[PDB]
Amino acid sequence: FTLLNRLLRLIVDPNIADYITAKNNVVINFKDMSHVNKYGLIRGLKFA
Amino acid sequence: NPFEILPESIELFRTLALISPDRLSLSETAQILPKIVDLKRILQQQEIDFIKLLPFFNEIIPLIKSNIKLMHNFLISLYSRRFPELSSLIPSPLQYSKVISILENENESDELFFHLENKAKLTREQILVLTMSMKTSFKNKEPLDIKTRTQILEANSILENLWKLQEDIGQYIASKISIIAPNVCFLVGPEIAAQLIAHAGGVLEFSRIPSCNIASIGKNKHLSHELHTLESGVRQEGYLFASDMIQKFPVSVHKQMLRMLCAKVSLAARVDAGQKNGDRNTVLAHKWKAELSKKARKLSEAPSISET
Amino acid sequence: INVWDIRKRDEGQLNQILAHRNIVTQVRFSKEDGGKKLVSCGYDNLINVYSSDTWLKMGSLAGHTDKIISLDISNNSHFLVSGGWDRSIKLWN
Amino acid sequence: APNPKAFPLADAALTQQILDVVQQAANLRQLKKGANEATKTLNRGISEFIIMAADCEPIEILLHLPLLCEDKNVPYVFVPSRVALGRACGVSRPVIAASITTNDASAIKTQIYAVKDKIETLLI
Amino acid sequence: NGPEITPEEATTIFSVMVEWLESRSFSPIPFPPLTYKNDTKILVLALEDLKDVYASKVRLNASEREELALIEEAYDNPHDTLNRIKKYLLTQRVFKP
Amino acid sequence: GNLDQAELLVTQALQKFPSNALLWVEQIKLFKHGNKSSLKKTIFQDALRRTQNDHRVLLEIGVSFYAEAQYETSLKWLERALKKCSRYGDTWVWLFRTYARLGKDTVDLYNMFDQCEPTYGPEWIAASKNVKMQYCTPREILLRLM
Amino acid sequence: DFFTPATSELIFARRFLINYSLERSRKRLQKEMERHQKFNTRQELLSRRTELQRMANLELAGSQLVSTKPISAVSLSTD
Repeated sequence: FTLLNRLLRLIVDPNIADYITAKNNVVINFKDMSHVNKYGLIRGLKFA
Repeated sequence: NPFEILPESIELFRTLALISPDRLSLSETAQILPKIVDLKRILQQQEIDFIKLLPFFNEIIPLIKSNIKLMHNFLISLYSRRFPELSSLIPSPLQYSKVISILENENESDELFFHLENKAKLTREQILVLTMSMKTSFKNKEPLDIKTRTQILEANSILENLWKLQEDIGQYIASKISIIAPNVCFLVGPEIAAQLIAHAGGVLEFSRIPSCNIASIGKNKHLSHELHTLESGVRQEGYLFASDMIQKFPVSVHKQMLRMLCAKVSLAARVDAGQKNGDRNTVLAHKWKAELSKKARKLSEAPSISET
Repeated sequence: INVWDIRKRDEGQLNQILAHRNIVTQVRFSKEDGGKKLVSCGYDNLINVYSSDTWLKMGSLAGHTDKIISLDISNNSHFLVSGGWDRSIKLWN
Repeated sequence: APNPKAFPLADAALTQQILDVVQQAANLRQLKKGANEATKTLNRGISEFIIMAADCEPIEILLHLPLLCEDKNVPYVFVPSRVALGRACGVSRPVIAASITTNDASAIKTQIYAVKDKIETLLI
Repeated sequence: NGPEITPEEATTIFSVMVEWLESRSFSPIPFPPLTYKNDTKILVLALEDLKDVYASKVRLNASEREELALIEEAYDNPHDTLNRIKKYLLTQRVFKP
Repeated sequence: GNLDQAELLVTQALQKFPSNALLWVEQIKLFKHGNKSSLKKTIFQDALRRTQNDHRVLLEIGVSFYAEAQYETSLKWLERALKKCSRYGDTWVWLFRTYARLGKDTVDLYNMFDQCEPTYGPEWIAASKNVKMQYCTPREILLRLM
Repeated sequence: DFFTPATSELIFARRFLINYSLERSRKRLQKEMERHQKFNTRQELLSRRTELQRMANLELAGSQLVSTKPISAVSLSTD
């Protein structure tokens, strides 16, 4: 997300980029178990 | 001579703290570092007449905060347009000043290792984004003036020495918090209590701070490029979040223990502010610590299974 | 201000005075003059003066932006020194 | 008596009026409950006046405020019962300190100045 | 153990991308303006892409009805929706699971 | 120099006169000194709520951020002050100071200035009262103010 | 209880108070004796109106800030 985020700061207004990485960092939930995705892209996102 | 040196020193912090940044006043500025060393020697080995000295720190240390912040704003005012992303990427004035001295050291791999060793507070990712800014922004052209280089070197010196003074006060208060705020000491810890009282200045002032704002004390500046969300979901982080009182319990309860903990810390510091220095009782923070233990164990224990 | 003459026990004990809008904080006498002049302060912003016989308002003394919690008279009665929630001592000459 | 320390402390009638203003400003959203939000109103300086609780224990946690009230030159009183105070603030859980804040458009402003005036009468 | 990427590798690859964008002279994409020309049509494209799934099933469940409700409210109030969108892009860094 | 009685007088003067802007000006100066600097942006927000975005208050915001060295923010607030009231001159002064530090082109600002012809403000009125600047062009007035 | 305590240390002092207030009562009332003996309406009323006119003509002289909280006690020393 750090490298990806800077590479996005190249393309777009850093507000949009920080929104992108901020959306790629969330709490992923399945049945009765929860974690956060710090590392790796979340594909289900639209801008993914 | 402490009572002779100190009031004039505080007066100086008022003078330059009143002086707006981007207006250098370098000759008047360099007169602080002799008083910085003076307060360092007055603080370090004296260990005498603390009770008179405590209100004096409660006075000077906010001026120290506004002063180092002023040196930061003036220093970025100097580096403006050469490498502008450096404040956004580097939150702290200490990391800022040191890392800058490193970018101006000029004396590759020894640089990547060198700012990691000299700065020492820089996390891997922070080094990464900093290196990104080095490529996309940092001009790697010689500075506009060698006199400007000497000026920014001086600002690095006064900011570094001033921060060393603040940390020295943090260690001295860190020594005396046992008699200063016993309730907060017993409730959290000597180091973290010393960091809270250190950032908030006077214990009276830290009692004047609501319990909602205490959690964010000490938090590294929120940066949009840095990741935030944690499995505990706590957005405050900060000093108290690093305490054992929180970190001993599981990942789900850190948030509630943070809110309740900050509340009980505010109340405890208020009791310590209300009590005289001579007669103090830790019983209140004791039963409050028991209450927080009960809260953490109840929130940790899940509900019993229902009949299907 | 209830001014009680205790020299006369069964007649004319009290001479009541209307002092200040809000309550009365401190009352003093002219001292070396042998009394005969009283000065009163209260939470009204005025400090007012009285005589030991008429017991009437001779004049209202301004100068306090806020409540007047304390007052004291010079022994020679020339100058007045007071304090209040204005957090500043004040004089009268 | 509800502690030797806490001062000033109003009577039943003035307590009734003050609590009436508590409920009224609570309906006008001009009130801030709790010690922390009371402290915030004092630091901001928008607080008309501070109400606190006598029967609360320990008393010190409400005794940090009077110093701040005397610093900002804002009046304060002690209602006897925190249960009645919070009950007037519209919370079942008893509240210790409440704060009536400032609004220039408030319709109860005159009521707040009258009650506040009687409070300043009590302060001494 | 921290990020796998070393500052040397990141230096090289980031220098490659920057050198590419400079060689191509690529103007960066600005944040969507308060008034954008094709804005409403872009919102239309997004909403239709979201309704692509729901045009089929005759029986909607609760969550699907919430999503379709949001989308219909987006057609009904584009100005309120677009302003709701720009607000999130500028502000929220913390999101729901 | 002692700001305690200043804070008291500000609080009382707001109790009597919450609507007046100059009181919030002087308070914004008090919190601009930064003896506390804990409640600051919320004091700007309160000043904008009470004074309803007055040009004086906005100017004081831009001067506080000017003392925070941020000429983007301070420049924004000064521009907002221009949009509220042009004829107020201290806005123009703190402008040309901010553009002087940041380095933007001031020509259009001189054009809007000659179109503006501002006379208002304590610093500007002081310039008219210095008796050396009594009769002179507003341009050289600004030059002597900077 | 009514009149319960003995107060031994008091009696030794209280008799000093009956002697003290006794003699200063006689002396003070004697000064009053000379005064009411020798006054008259003319310089009595003229001096009275003069002093009252002075107090009515007083005005704020100066002020000195002191403490962070209000000044509760103000007392002038002897002389």
